[PDB]
Amino acid sequence: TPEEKLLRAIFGEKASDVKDSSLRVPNGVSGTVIDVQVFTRDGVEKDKR
Amino acid sequence: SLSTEATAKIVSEFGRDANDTGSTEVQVALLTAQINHLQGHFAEHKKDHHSRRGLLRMVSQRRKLLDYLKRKDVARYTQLIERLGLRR
Amino acid sequence: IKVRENEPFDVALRRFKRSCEKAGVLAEVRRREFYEKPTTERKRAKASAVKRHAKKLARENARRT
Amino acid sequence: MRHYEIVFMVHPDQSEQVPGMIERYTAAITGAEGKIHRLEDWGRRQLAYPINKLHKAHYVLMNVEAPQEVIDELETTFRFNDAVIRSMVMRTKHAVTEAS
Amino acid sequence: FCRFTAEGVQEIDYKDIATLKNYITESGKIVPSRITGTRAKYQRQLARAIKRARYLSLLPYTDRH
Amino acid sequence: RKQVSDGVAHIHASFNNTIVTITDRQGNALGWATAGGSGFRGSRKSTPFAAQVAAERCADAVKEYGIKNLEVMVKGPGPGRESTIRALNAAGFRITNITDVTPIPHNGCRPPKKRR
RNA sequence: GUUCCCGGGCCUUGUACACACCGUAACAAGGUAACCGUAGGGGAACCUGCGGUUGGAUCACCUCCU
RNA sequence: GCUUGAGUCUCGUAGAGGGGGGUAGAAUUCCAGGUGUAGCGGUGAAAUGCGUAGAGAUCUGGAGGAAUACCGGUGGCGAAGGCGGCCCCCUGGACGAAGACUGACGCUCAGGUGCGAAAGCGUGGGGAGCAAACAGGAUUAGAUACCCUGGUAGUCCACGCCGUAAACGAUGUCGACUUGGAGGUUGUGCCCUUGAGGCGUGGCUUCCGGAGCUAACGCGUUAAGUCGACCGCCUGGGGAGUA
Repeated sequence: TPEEKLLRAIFGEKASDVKDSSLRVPNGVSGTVIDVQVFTRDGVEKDKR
Repeated sequence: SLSTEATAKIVSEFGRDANDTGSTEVQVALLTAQINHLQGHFAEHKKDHHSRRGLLRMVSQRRKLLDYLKRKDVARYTQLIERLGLRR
Repeated sequence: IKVRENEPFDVALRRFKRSCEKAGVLAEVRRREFYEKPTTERKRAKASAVKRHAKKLARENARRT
Repeated sequence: MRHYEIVFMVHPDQSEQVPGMIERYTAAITGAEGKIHRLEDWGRRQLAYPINKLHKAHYVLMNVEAPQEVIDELETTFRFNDAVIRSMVMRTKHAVTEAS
Repeated sequence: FCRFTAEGVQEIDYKDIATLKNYITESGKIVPSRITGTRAKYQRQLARAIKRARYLSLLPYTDRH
Repeated sequence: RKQVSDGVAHIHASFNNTIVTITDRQGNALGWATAGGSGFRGSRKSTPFAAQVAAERCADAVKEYGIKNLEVMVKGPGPGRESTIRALNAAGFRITNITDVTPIPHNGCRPPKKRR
């Protein structure tokens, strides 16, 4: 909206653009995460984990 | 803005409680305490055409407060002028 | 202040300079001070600044033209 | 007694001997009522405008709890030290801990 | 309307200037309390802190002298 | 001469005069051009067309020096500031960057006075 | 085609005018807005500097971003 | 004797509020040095002045002097006047949640006392910019008048004197009462401040309106509406707010 295009170009580069659309725990399950299989970008590493 | 751990000592002396600073004998003393730390400014700086309105204000308030205690309780007033020495 | 742009110009591009002040401080430090002046003219300016909003309130209720 | 936020800076030249100079100032506080809250070391980061010639100074923040009459004379020292060029002392309020 | 003055409480500091870039322009010009959706209190306190950031060489005056 | 590539053209437009002074980054001036030194005496100096003739008198007197990637350091948003920077970008110059280096005063001293 | 030029009408702004537009300082923005306070000066109105206020006038056009 | 009046404390905030001193940076007048040109400046126009004794212009170093663009908001402080960088110390006034009290300690005025922008002057210093008296060139029949270049007084720091105003939101002051909206500025209490808020309460200020007043415009919880308390002023203009 026009009342958030102006406020958008002030409070940073990414104010109200990036949202939270994460991968969530499947609805209806109660378990325990044991191992994490990660694949870093082919060429550039991740951050720390 | 005032010296709290000196004035709280005063309400401790004059007051029969710690919350009782509504009695004439205690309030005029807290007013004189203000004047005791006010001398420090009317000795220096010289150009206080603004701070002058504070002098005349608190002195007026004080002159008439001790002017009523005088007209009602000469027991507390003579004890007050003999307890703080706010006469001279 | 400083515009550059490596190649896609074919123009000078001094649009942020004007978008900065340009005449903003030119009109304020070029002639005599006269401390009170702006205050009075911002007066007529402010009343006419509320007037267009008064025109916004003058277009919403009727205008059955 | 009072919460202070002494934020001073030095030139990169004295940046290799200022750690010793921080021990200089914090010596006083320690033996005369004091405890530090946030000693920050940023490094020789980019300055704004060149200080008469060279840019990029060494930032050192203290933000220590100290007495008012000591910091009075302590800022006098900042005023005439060759490491510290510019400083800034604060009033009371809250004590910091992160700022990063 | 923004998710920053909905989590912004009690005097924004003068140390790291990354968010001060979000109130000033890339010229050295400050935005008024009306453009930025921020009560005068805040846009003004940020401002005073910035003048002190000039006495500390965090931000310069205008871009170039 | 000078072996300069960075021709710093200081374009200063007062009110009724466009005086451009090409120099070096060090200050070694090369010469100048003006809306009043080419003629146009009167409200004619007030026109950017005279400032256009100005940017041309400044476009020359540099063919012995050799400015190519020049810097346009503007101050004085009077008669010029428009058809002067544009005249240089039309005189065959590859301006690396047009600079508006204005060390504006906080109005410390008291300035002159005009139209009353 | 109404932006040039002569005359006309409507709406509108403005007036200490309605007996009705030796020097112009106020009344249209009188083409230099006004008045009070203070010092000084010049045949003289008034002017110059400093502080304040509204018992002042248009915010209409010409170039750029949606 | 008792409390809705006045007032203070415990617990806090904000501020062109004042005061003494010190400091940062830009611009300007000017000085030294390298480069370099014949114009700069000004106005409707011309001109005084400067210029090969090299001005204006550019970069570096720098000493006096006064003042704070952008943050700036019919916004904030105050009895009023008046007042815009930052720091250290001093400090008056205004306001609020929850309690504790003497118990009307409240309001105002002739004589009286204090503040008093700016200006005049005395005195120890000062003079960048502007600029009373005045000089040159023009508009002009004339210039001691719009303009430009110079320039004494003044402007500033500190102590005093005559003690003045459109010292005017022209609205005297303490206080109580009287359907709302757009707001702005500064705090606070309650609910999950999840959140950019909802419900009340005080200070200052602006616009449109009801009650009411009024010649009218309009003021309109900051009143010119309704009362009480205290003081000054007017009896047509001028003379004169003068000897």
